[PDB]
Amino acid sequence: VELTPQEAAKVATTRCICYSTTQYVKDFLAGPMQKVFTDTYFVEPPLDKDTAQLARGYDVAVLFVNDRADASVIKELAKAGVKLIALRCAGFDRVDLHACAEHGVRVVRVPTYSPESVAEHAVALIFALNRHLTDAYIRVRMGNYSLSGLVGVEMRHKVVGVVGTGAIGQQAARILKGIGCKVFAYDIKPNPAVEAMGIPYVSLDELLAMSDIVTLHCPLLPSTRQLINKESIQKMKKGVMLINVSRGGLIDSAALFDALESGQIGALGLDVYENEGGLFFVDHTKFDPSVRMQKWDRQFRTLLSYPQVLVTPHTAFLTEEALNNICTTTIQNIADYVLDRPLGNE
Amino acid sequence: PQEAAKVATTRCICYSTTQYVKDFLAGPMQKVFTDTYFVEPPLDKDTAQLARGYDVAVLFVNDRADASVIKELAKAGVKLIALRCAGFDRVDLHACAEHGVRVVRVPTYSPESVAEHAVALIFALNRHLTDAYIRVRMGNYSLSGLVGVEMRHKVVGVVGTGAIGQQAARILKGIGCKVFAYDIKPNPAVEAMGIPYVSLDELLAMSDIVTLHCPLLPSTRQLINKESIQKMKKGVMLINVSRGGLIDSAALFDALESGQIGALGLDVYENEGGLFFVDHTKFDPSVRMQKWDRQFRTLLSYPQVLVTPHTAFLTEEALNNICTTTIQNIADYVLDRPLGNE
Amino acid sequence: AAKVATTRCICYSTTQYVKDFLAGPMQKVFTDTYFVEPPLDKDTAQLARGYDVAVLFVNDRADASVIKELAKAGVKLIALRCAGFDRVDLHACAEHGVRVVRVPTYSPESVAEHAVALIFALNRHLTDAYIRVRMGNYSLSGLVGVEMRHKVVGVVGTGAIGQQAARILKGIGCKVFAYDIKPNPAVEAMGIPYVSLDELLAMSDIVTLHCPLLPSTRQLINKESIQKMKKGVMLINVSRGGLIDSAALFDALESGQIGALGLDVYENEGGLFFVDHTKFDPSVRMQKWDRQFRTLLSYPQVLVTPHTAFLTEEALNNICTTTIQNIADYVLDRPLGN
Amino acid sequence: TPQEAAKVATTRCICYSTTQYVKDFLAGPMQKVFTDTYFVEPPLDKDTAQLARGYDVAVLFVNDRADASVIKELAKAGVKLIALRCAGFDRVDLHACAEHGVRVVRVPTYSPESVAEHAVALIFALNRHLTDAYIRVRMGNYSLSGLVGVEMRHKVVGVVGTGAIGQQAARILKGIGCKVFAYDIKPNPAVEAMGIPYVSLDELLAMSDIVTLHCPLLPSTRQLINKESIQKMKKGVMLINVSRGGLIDSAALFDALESGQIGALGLDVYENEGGLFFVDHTKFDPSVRMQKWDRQFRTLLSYPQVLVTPHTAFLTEEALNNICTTTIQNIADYVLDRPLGNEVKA
Ligand SMILES: NC(=O)c1ccc[n+]([C@@H]2O[C@H](COP(=O)([O-])OP(=O)(O)OC[C@H]3O[C@@H](n4cnc5c(N)ncnc54)[C@H](O)[C@@H]3O)[C@@H](O)[C@H]2O)c1
Ligand SMILES: NC(=O)c1ccc[n+]([C@@H]2O[C@H](COP(=O)([O-])OP(=O)(O)OC[C@H]3O[C@@H](n4cnc5c(N)ncnc54)[C@H](O)[C@@H]3O)[C@@H](O)[C@H]2O)c1
Ligand SMILES: NC(=O)c1ccc[n+]([C@@H]2O[C@H](COP(=O)([O-])OP(=O)(O)OC[C@H]3O[C@@H](n4cnc5c(N)ncnc54)[C@H](O)[C@@H]3O)[C@@H](O)[C@H]2O)c1
Ligand SMILES: NC(=O)c1ccc[n+]([C@@H]2O[C@H](COP(=O)([O-])OP(=O)(O)OC[C@H]3O[C@@H](n4cnc5c(N)ncnc54)[C@H](O)[C@@H]3O)[C@@H](O)[C@H]2O)c1
Repeated sequence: VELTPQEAAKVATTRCICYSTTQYVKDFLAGPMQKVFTDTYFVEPPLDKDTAQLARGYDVAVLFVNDRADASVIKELAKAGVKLIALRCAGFDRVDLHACAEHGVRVVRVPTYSPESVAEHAVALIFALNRHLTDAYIRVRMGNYSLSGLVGVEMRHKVVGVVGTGAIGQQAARILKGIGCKVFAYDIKPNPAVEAMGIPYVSLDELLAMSDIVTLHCPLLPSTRQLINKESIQKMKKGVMLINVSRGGLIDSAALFDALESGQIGALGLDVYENEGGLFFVDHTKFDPSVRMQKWDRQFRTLLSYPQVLVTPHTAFLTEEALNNICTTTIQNIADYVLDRPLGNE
Repeated sequence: PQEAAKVATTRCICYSTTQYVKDFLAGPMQKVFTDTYFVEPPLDKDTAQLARGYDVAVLFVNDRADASVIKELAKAGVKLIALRCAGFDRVDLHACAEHGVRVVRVPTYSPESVAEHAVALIFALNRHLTDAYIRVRMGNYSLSGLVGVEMRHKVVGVVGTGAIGQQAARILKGIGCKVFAYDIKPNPAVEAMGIPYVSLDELLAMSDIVTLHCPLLPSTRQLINKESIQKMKKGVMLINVSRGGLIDSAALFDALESGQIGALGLDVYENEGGLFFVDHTKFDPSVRMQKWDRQFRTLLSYPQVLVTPHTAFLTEEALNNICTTTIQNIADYVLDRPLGNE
Repeated sequence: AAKVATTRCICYSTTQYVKDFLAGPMQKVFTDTYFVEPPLDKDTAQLARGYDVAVLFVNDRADASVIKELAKAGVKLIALRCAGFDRVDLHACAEHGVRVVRVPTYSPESVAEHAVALIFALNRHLTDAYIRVRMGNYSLSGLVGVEMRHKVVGVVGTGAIGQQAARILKGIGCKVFAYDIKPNPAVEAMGIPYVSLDELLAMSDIVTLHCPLLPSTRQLINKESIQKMKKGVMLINVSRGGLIDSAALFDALESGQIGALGLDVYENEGGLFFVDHTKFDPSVRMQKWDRQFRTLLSYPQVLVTPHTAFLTEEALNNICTTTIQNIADYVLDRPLGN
Repeated sequence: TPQEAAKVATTRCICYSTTQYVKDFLAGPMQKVFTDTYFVEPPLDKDTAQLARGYDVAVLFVNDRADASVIKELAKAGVKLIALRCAGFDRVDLHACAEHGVRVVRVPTYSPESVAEHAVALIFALNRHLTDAYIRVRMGNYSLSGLVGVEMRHKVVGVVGTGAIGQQAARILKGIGCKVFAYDIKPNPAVEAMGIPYVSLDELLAMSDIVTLHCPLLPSTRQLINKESIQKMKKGVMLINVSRGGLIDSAALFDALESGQIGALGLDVYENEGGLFFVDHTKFDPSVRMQKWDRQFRTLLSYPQVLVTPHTAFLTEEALNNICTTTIQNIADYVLDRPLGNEVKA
């Protein structure tokens, strides 16, 4: 269940190439990998058809959500010699699995980030929004120390709907219960851990009607898609703070502006937005504005305009503790592959 | 009783009425008092004659009084000062004593507000919410150096366990932290949560996060200094939502740069006189240079520093308490009831 | 000569800068001068009770209701620290015996140099650079700028300010062209050609609007004329928001048809400009929220200043001294002209 | 040049520090001339020099390392030519290149208009408080205080140094309508023909509303601006420096800023730029940022009347074109065995 011991010499002969190695990937990943693998190539640019020829000679490609593997790039990784792709994340969506089947490449993945990391990020948003912390930081940096219109709100007895009670939502429910909020939950299947905290399960319509704060933790499924829309928003409680760290597909962004301007939605925290492909995990600040105009998302940039909206760039999973897990699971995954163990993260 | 008809005839003026003071306060006051004068500018000698017919002056922290303004406020006729805050410190009770002017005030903010704000600072710093917000607004959606930290199993020292420290201890335990406390007197609501009381030195040595809730006393002045900081745990997040006097600000720069203090949240800074509760951006820079605080401005420069402008008390709920305590304060004064607030 | 000194003046909308430039010179003349921080409406007009002259600004509105309360308050004169009388009615003033005076021109170098400052800031991405550097991003991408030296610049409108804009731009080294119904001989003596608007729109790298707002000029820049411009054009409007049809800006920004935009003015400034909306709760800000304006501020190649083109030591001085002379002339029964 | 183009095309070129702007201005032109061109995003090290294996010419920038040790590894990689996409050779070791057979070529001049227009840019922005204005408008503060600006038309402007760049600064500023005065050890006949008088340094400092530094950094010009000379200036003076950080003693700035002696400061440059400029430090954890933290620079950025750009005065479409075409011509001449002339050597 641990060490190698010297089967590690075999693991060490594995040659790993890692795409999209940005500063944080260097910080958490590069160090642990070179302790195990003798040869590891860290490529800063993402993975495409032009940087896939970079992988010639390597056995395994380490990838992230922003890296592309569709049918064209899988063919040149297979011809490069890499027979395993390991994701440092749990998203496999952007990889083509039908292409991997033809080319013999096996893909392994990290199914779980540490659930406290994500749950605590949702809670961070609530606190920031309640206390208008981003507003105040900026004003104070400019040298505006006046109090208007920074007046905030107490969380202590507020009613909190937790939508979806899986691993992360459970953590959200625990934390929000501990802050002292009155917590309610909705899920298709009740979580006994949540019930044992004394948080009642109610129907979704009831949860939307009674909540000061609603936090989305459910997965994105056809049944959950645009859970928040023009209709369900009119069912919520006027002034509601809506938090989403799960999936952008859970919210229909078009409906948000009217709801915000009517005061129907009083506040919005988001770690996610419905179309993030090409948008997130990119610093667009580095491109000339004429080039930024090519992929420009106007309704997103408009959304960012509101003082009661707060958006982070998909950092809810991004934590020392979560990265450590991602790293050790990616490495255990490399080893299981090379040592012929059953993978299970495939 | 219809003593409210006696109460209603009370004439009230409030200084330093900014937008937020209008919102929470003016509405509730005119429900009670028939004649109510709201002055946007603060309290001085030149705006004390604005108080010439009124019975009671409602005041704030950044306002005065001097020993002397009690007199033309007195000759204005106001024998009562009603504070919308808990500081009477900046007014002298010795000048008011001579002029028959009585001092009343709101001694308590709802302590969850203050405690929850300290928790807000901790969360914001852990997750780089201010860095993240600004980048996202510019169109930088990249991840480096937004990497945060989990709070769940971290060790948190609460320094001072009075009303606000109690809520802070309570909240941080509910979140899952390992909470320790220091105070002269253990708070039994805190001991009943199974939070151990340890020595200040032990608490500084073990804490990942230290949050100061003690009052400013000679014993606690510059509690945090060059010496005590070296007693702490490398990388510590220090939070001060109480009094600027608890920290020796000069000592922060070396400690931030060595990594000894890993992050700092502040709702208070030691010299707030003339600094806080003013929007300095409305002044030409040459006028700003006159009161410029160089070490405060340097301090804002660090990415791991987060400073709010004394907003920890500032909440719907807390403003409500203040309002209703202030209105009860006016009423008790008028009806010759005992004040209890002074 | 000591008769003028006896004048009693109230000034509405006194913010900090109004204090700095104005109150000092005024109290050198008039013995009693009342400065009210809040603007002019119905309710703060009774503050003018007894005063003979009220000095006002653009954010102050005087319709029939606020005019009646000052009139019975006693003020027979309104003096503007600005050139707009638009928000006041002159027909109500006719009925209540109150006369309208104003400062009709700011120092045109101030206004023109501001248009030039906008061009320079956008060319060199100064706002981007400032903020990044404040954050500690000292990297070079995507701060790459543009030279102004040989660029083609259209000046639309040749009056006192456009003249200065033309002069400055020629001195910078640009190839300057102009459109106006009346050629300005000062502009022609600089060897700047007057051409038709279509020709100017087709050839300009930088187009800067200096014409007044007239029925002929309204939405001068619109969906159709924009397609007549040169792809990548930098558009500057320091005159009037009505000269531009704002709705049309977004597709054109996004198509690259307009490459950059500076604005000191926007078509709907009513209730919007000269207010710091950040002192309000967001639930209150949502009431006057201008979504297309907030969207517009979103673009990296857009730069908007809050109607500061006139706001200058020199221009504030002119405004002050013309205001003091307007008051004096009224009191002395001289012909106004303002 | 047809056959010479095929011979030039056979050149193998590697470029270090290829960030977005280098891809934009450089890569396109290079791939039209050289058949094989390698663009590496990280800067040059001892470790990234091993990337140059097989390559003929390394294209480098001011931020790239050639100290005595990396020249050793580039030599053995096979590169005989180093082309700087810049005019600074300060960081390359020419004593090491001499020993290892490596020749260094360079771009000695950017368009002097680009730089001169940048200083003028700073002047306008500060005069009109454009950075303050932009930020407030973005937050939704549309109020006028303390944004009040100043007219440039009749102001007295000292230009210090009248070379290619100072000459342009003088031309532009006279054109704006300023009364321009100049100082140089040697008068520039083009400046005199603009009708701009030459005065002593003390005379210019005493009379100027605006001082703009364009002289090179010399033992005579070292800390030209210091505690003493600053008290000779005119109270409220705006100081602009786009030339060299060494011209100003940064310690002296704070007292003068706070006393009002220096009324405003625009800078494209600062005294120790090494490891500081051309890096985005926001990509690092704050704890790593604390290692090189420059307390006095960060403090300087705190002032409302100070404006700092990150060495962008040369950074222009037009200037980069000069740089690209001169660099490609530098390569071609080398390949075609022509006399170089942009060669720096020891
Ligand atoms: N850092 C980030 O922003 C990031 C990255 C990747 C994933 N995520 C999010 O984390 C989520 C996983 O959270 P988890 O750990 O708690 O997973 P989980 O499996 O443990 O919990 C999911 C729960 O949702 C419930 N559910 C199923 N259908 C539903 C419906 N129609 N309505 C409501 N609830 C329903 C399930 O019963 C289950 O209890 C992902 O789905 C994704 O949303 C976030
Ligand atoms: N919005 C703001 O930022 C704001 C405004 C006003 C006041 N405050 C701060 O909040 C404080 C009040 O908090 P509170 O309501 O809980 O008051 P409190 O009286 O209930 O708590 C004070 C506790 O500190 C203890 N104490 C006394 N001497 C001590 C020592 N040497 N060391 C350690 N502990 C000691 C006391 O026994 C007491 O239990 C104020 O003193 C002020 O510092 C903040
Ligand atoms: N600080 C500010 O931002 C601010 C404040 C108030 C007014 N303004 C603007 O400044 C302007 C005043 O500038 P000015 O001193 O140069 O005015 P001006 O009267 O002296 O010149 C206006 C010129 O526009 C010309 N013109 C008339 N119809 C035209 C048309 N259809 N097309 C093109 N040109 C036409 C006129 O012939 C005239 O020569 C105001 O009209 C206003 O737009 C700016
Ligand atoms: N993007 C940037 O910010 C950037 C990049 C590279 C270089 N630069 C600057 O541009 C400079 C080159 O400018 P240039 O093209 O005009 O070269 P230049 O030779 O034509 O200008 C320098 C002038 O200063 C004069 N001079 C010499 N000693 C002097 C003294 N003691 N005092 C005053 N003046 C003196 C020289 O005679 C010369 O005329 C570089 O030295 C550098 O400072 C800026």
